Amino acid sequence: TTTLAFRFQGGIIVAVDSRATAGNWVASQTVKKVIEINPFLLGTMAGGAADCQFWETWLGSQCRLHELREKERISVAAASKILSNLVYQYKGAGLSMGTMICGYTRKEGPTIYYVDSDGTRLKGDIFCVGSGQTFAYGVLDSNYKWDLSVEDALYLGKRSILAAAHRDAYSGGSVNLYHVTEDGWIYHGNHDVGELFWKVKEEEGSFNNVIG
Amino acid sequence: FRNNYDGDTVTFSPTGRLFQVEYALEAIKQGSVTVGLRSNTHAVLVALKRNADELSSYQKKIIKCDEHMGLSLAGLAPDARVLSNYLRQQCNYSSLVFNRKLAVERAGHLLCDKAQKNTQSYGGRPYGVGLLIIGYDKSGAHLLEFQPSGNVTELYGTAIGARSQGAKTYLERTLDTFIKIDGNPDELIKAGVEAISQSLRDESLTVDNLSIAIVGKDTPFTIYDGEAVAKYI
Amino acid sequence: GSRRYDSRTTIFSPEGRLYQVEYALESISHAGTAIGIMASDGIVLAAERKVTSTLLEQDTSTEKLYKLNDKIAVAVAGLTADAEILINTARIHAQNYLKTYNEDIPVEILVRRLSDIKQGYTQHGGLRPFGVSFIYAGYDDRYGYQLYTSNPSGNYTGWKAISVGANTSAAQTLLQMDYKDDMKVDDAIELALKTLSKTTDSSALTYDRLEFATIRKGANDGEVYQKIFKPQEIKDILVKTGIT
Amino acid sequence: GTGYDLSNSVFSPDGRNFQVEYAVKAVENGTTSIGIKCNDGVVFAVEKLITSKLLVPQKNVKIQVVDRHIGCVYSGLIPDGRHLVNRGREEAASFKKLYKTPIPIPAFADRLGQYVQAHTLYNSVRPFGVSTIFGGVDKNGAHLYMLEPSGSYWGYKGAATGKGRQSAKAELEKLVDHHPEGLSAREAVKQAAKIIYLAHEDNKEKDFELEISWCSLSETNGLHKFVKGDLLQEAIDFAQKEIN
Amino acid sequence: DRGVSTFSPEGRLFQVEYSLEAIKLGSTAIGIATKEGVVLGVEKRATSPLLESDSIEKIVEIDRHIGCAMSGLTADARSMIEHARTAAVTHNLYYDEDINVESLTQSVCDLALRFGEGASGEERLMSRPFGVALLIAGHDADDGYQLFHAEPSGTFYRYNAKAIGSGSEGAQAELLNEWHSSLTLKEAELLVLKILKQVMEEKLDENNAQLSCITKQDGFKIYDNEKTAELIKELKEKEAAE
Amino acid sequence: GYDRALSIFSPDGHIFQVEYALEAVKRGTCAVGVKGKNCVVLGCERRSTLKLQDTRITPSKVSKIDSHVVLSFSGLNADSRILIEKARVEAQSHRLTLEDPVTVEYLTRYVAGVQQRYTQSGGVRPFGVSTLIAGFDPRDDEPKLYQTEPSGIYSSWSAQTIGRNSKTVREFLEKNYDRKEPPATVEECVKLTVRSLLEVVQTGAKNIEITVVKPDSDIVALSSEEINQYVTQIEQEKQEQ
Amino acid sequence: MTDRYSFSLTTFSPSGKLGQIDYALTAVKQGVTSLGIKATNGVVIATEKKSSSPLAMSETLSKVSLLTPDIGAVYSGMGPDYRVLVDKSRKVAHTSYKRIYGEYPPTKLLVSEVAKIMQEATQSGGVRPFGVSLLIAGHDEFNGFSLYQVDPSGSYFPWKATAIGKGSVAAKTFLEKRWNDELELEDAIHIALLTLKESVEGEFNGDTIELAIIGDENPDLLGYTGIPTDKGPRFRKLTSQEINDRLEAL
Amino acid sequence: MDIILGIRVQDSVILASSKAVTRGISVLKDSDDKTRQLSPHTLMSFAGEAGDTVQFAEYIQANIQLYSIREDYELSPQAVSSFVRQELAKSIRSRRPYQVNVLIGGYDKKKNKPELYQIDYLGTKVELPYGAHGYSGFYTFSLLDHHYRPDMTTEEGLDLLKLCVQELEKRMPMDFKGVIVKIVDKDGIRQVDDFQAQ
Repeated sequence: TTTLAFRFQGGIIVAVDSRATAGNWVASQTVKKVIEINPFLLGTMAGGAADCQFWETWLGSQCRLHELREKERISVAAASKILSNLVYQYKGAGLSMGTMICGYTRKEGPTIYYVDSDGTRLKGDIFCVGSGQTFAYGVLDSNYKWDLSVEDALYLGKRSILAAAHRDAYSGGSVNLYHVTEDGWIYHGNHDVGELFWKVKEEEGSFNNVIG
Repeated sequence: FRNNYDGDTVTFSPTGRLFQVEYALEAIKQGSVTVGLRSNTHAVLVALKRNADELSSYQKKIIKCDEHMGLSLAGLAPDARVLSNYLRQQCNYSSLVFNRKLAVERAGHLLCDKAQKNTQSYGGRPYGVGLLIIGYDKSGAHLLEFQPSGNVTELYGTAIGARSQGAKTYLERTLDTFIKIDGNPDELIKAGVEAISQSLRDESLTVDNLSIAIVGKDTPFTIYDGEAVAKYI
Repeated sequence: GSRRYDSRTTIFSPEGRLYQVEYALESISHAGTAIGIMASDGIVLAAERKVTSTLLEQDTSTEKLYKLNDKIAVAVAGLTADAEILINTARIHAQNYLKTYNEDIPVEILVRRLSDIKQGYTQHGGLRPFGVSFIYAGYDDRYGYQLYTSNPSGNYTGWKAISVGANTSAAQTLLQMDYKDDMKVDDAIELALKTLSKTTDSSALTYDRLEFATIRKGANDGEVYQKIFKPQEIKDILVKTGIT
Repeated sequence: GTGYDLSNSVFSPDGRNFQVEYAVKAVENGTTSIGIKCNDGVVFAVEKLITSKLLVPQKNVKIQVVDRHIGCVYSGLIPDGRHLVNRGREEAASFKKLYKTPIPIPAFADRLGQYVQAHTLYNSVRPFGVSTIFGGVDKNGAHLYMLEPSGSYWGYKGAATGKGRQSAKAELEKLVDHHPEGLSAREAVKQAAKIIYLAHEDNKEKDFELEISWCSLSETNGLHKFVKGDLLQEAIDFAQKEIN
Repeated sequence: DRGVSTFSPEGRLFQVEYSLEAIKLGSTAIGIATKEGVVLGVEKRATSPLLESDSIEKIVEIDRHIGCAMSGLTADARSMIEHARTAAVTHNLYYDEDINVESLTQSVCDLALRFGEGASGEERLMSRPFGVALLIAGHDADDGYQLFHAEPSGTFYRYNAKAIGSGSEGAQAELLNEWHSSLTLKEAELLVLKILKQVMEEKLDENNAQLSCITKQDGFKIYDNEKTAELIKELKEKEAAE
Repeated sequence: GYDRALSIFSPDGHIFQVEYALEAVKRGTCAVGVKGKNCVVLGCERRSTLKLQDTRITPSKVSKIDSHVVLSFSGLNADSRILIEKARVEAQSHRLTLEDPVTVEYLTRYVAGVQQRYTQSGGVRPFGVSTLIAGFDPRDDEPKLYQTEPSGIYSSWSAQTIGRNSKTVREFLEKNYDRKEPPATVEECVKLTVRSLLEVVQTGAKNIEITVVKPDSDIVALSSEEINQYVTQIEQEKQEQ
Repeated sequence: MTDRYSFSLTTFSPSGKLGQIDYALTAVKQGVTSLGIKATNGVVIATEKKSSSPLAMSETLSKVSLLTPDIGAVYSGMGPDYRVLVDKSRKVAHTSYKRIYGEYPPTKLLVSEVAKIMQEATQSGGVRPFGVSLLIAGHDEFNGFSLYQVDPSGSYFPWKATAIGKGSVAAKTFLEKRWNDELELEDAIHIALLTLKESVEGEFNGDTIELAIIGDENPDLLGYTGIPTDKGPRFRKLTSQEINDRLEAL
Repeated sequence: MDIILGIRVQDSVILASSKAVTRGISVLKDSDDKTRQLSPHTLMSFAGEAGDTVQFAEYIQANIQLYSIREDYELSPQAVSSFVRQELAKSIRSRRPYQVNVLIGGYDKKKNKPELYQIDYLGTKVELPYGAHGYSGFYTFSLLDHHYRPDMTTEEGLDLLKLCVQELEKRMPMDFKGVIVKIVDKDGIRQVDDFQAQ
């Protein structure tokens, strides 16, 4: 798995792969690793499939309850702390999850929180999580500027996940892109690596090693 | 007198009575009439649904407990939900653990014991609802009458609720007839509708006012309401 | 069942009053008078021993003045047995505070806790309240010398001078008549004894019917000191103030 | 004063427990039931009033078995009776599990006894509204017992309770005097059917249904069983004949 | 005294009956169901002019397709709402679908009889019944628009139109006449506002009365004062029109 | 073990223990709160059944739940401590889980819930307390004022009073407070408050304590002098006529 | 079942009285007289053994009980309550003191524990107060000899001498006249026997009287030798014979 | 481990804490502030297990703030450190102990003196002129044992730290990404935003 989210001039970019494995067995290439908690909140998933997917769905429930109770949208900081505290109650039990809670609120602006089953909760501008994180960091880190155009940031992200899909045996399938602005997130498609790779190879001229 | 011995269910009156149980029994008499009768192949329930306004709905009187069992109520609706839900659990347990359909006679004993527990301990109140239970098990068709006192009885037919004495006399009169209505559900139901109408007064049974249920040989307990009961009015 | 014999010790009257609390106070009103007077350089506690005899061993007796801490003490008015229950928990509370923070417990903190306990028997549990009123005399570095009072309701307040028990009205009037913000411990000691003397239901105010205590910062040291006077010490001070 | 009959575990000035006595009223108001101890077993019989033609004949069985060798019949609040039998079954199961041997009738009796007596010790419970006749065959023969709402019980030669308890007792005493050598299980069954028919006069208004069960060393192998079919009809005829 | 779960000689539960009485003393509440949605209106009833009338919340959202109005000891409804919301959200979490309005109502009613000082049947810890009634309005794909009346008795009825509270007996009589199976949402709105106006001691304005509705398209919404003030004006005109 | 239902319905549909709880509030010293355009003020009266107390240590009537919210009350003093402690505890917890201090309406809803719960729980009596909670939500400048009572009901007010003679002081406020133009000044806001209390305090400079709350955790209680001054400038308003 | 009496059976009356405790006190007044006298070198506690049938063997019952080897108790009021109070008192001296410090508790503290037990029966749910007053006498290294009285309320006080029960008023007045801070134990014992004589109707001998003392250490009553620091119990019940001998010098 | 340093000079206590947050093979953040203010004149730094660290610091902050509100007073640094030691001492024998080490730097307004407390996850508390948790102590203790004086100024202290930080950046194995320095004195707590080149 490879997931990343970074903050920039045009808001936030969120990109994930879609591969699921059990040992060396590729269980699936069609997993939805991004959860649309709500029109303005996103959750990314890495680690144990059932763990992320179950607990983040639960998080969505807790978030909705908050709004019904307070007649107001839950903050990114508070949404991430609910998952953080839940997961901490289970410390030592073996939950496995590297997660990112990304959103927008008039009060906080573009925000990103990294939350893992270790109890670690961190706010940041850039985070890559999963067995493919380093591969994504390599591409993302060396082309990141706070001044990318929404269109360039979108590509950098997509390309970063592509990089991981290629080098990490445990990452792959397709890329799922999201852009987060104050009017919520905007889906930016599902890009199957089966065609995305060759397209990028030709157009960009990178991946010069692989012969085509 | 009575006022000194009816403050709870843990007190006997000087004559050996339990008033809290008796007051509970009253709630049933104030409830809408419901009839139950059976042949050797089917068991039927017919109930008069009461409504609040003409803007409100008619409260359901029949509850399914399992594919082969169900009942009709008279009295506190909530208590019926509690008791039927418990009957459902007992039916369920019999299947899951023994791969056995709960016999109607056993359901009756279980119900009796549950009701009883609420008439001998402090703090609890008796149930305020009567239940007629029909079902088809390994011994055929059955009809049970459940009273909040814990007394459960197997009969060929009966009726509870306001003006119930009417239908009861009629059934006690039709006995030799309806009990032989085997292999013809429609006839048994019509005998049931004739029995219930013997307890009418206020009005006449309409389509969104009548409720009928049947269970039998090759008939899973099924409820009929509205248009479904039209062919019987 | 049991409901038949339940007195319901925790309910409001149609006037919004707590019966048992009222009745408990009614009980306190017949208890030996206890007075607390706070001076600039110390505090004084004085109580009248209710019911006494020739045979009562006074040297070993204590029915109104109890040490809670090295800097806090209380005067009791009401059921002595009920007070001991509270007293002992107060002693534990002070040591818990010390163990936790490595600092002596601030006087108000001790008083609030004890008051909270009383309050509880007032809102839940169906048990009767403690028939006790306390006058707290203590010193800490945040508020210096302090004088508090708590009663069965669980409410507490601070005072410059105050009394609990019997003839409090008469006693309060006499105190509110001769108390002066710039009093000296010894002045307070005298005002205390004079008040008791005029409120006493007894013939004369003799030492054998009194318990005395002071919390003074013995200049020749720099630390505060608690002193629960002994029979002779009271007999002396009694002759001096002019009550022989 | 008065009011000694409003709460269960209360003693009246004359040492009585009225709530228990009131329970007895519910029992006397019930159907008549009996027990006859023969030379190698016991016979149980009861009156089943036919409130209406609507009751399916032979369907609402009153007599209950505990374990495999014990029979139970009672008069009064049926639901209370079932409740007591449920306790008996648990009681018998617990005994067998540990001691292996099915529970001896005498031990079973005291098990029911202590339980029923327990319901006269607190005001939070109500005494049992039934008198129960039970027994069976064990290592040392047959045993017949009757248990009252007070928890009282003794061994009997013959026993009756309910509406026609007097007719029955009269009849049972007759049998005792005319059979010092003992009655057989077969005879006890017929005689039981008669006693019930006779005692039915104190309720001759409603029609009834007879029910008999028996536990005999020679007739049922010590196991409790219902008397059905021909042996039953035969007993009914023997009664219907002597009723005229 | 007498057990909180005691039966009267007529077969009713004292506490429950007395509970209903407290409800009669409550602020008026009215609900009207139409094939276009359901309208829920309530009387604010401020006990003083200094009380900021918009802090009076007698109409609340259970879920996006379910809202409800309360009448009686309103503070008692807080735990009922929490329970209703939790049930609605939980059903979604476990079944990946919205909860049916009828079930949500049945769920709320199940708490009803959960009172007593030791009732043998489970663990009913609550010293007394609730002192508030509710009108639960919503929509679901199975039975469309629905209006329910839930009482502290544990029972609930479905109504085409229903009024609860102080002026209910009169308002219900009115509804018995005014209502018909073809009303439009707008028609139901004016009708609610009209009946409220009649029974309210105060001169109905956009500050002592509040309207809301639930439609399949936009879910449950509470009309803001500006929107309601205009509906009020629109009423006065049609009334004075004849 | 004790679980007797103490708060129950009577024939006419009333919960007498809750009602008698209000009677306890009626007997309590007066308390009032008025919200200006950029602040909120709380004033309480001091009894005089006994005077010789040490005002330094005697617990005050206005309590801080957090640094931006305060609570005052009327009724049983012992009972109020319990509500205040719980509220303070909840305030810290909310800061921990939501990573943001409580809003005045939230803190109010919590306190009110505690009171409601004590009206339908076995073995306990309702709180003989009505409160006034005021402050400024985090990063907000709009003043907040709420009131809660034994029943568990709460609501916001432009200005309100509870306690003895609260009937009187409310009248004063209803015909002396204009929502159109709320006391645009901290000073004129504190004046209206001291005026409303004088209607019932009957000359009590040492019997009147005021506390001012401004946006961003700015809370302070005036001293006898600052107050005595207001009293002074007001008795002249009368005489100068 | 299950004790549903979780509420207090002793509450305040409008007058401010706690009825149940007053009534308990009343029961104490009706009880047989018992008294205690402290000397300079000992303490003596005594009472009359009011046999309730000539067929009953009064020796099988003891109104004067040993709590610790240096502490004894006697009472007036309901004997069965006293009996269980003795069992609890002996146990608490262990569970709350000997098991902690490896030494028996000083007189005032054990009295304090007993007193607490009684106070609880005055406020806990479902119980009545104990219908007895106790007289506890003992000795401990840092406090010497002491004598205490414990009432049904849980209150206790130290005495030089006193009496409770039936003829306490008369007995107390008599003790006030004879007591002085110079009495030796034998003197106190003599005074005790004299005081008790007035309160006794019928027979007055070592078989109808029960008396014990807290005096010197009795190494002879230890049951073993070898440990210098263990010198023997200070508590000792006088024998019937020992009593009659003193009655001749009455 | 992370670097947690504390040094008490003449009239203040200075705490320095590494900014790196590394998980396995990746440094996730380089600006992490390993500190919680317990009260206006008391600051606590921490290091240890991934989740316990913050859960413990915040749990304590909540309690000290609660004490502050209730008593309308600020507990002395000595009192706070004692409360902290107690909590950790309970923890060590609990089901799942907090694996957290902390430095507590406060300014005692009553005594008018700065104080520094070192407390490990076992509940071991000691007051010192300077302290450290983790491996840092292996280089910084002898350093300060050499270059430290009681009467030093705050400015001197910051230079003393710069000296410690440099030694750590030279000899320590990991890249801790520099530190964040804070000063606690009579006027409260402030952060020296310019140490990345002071």
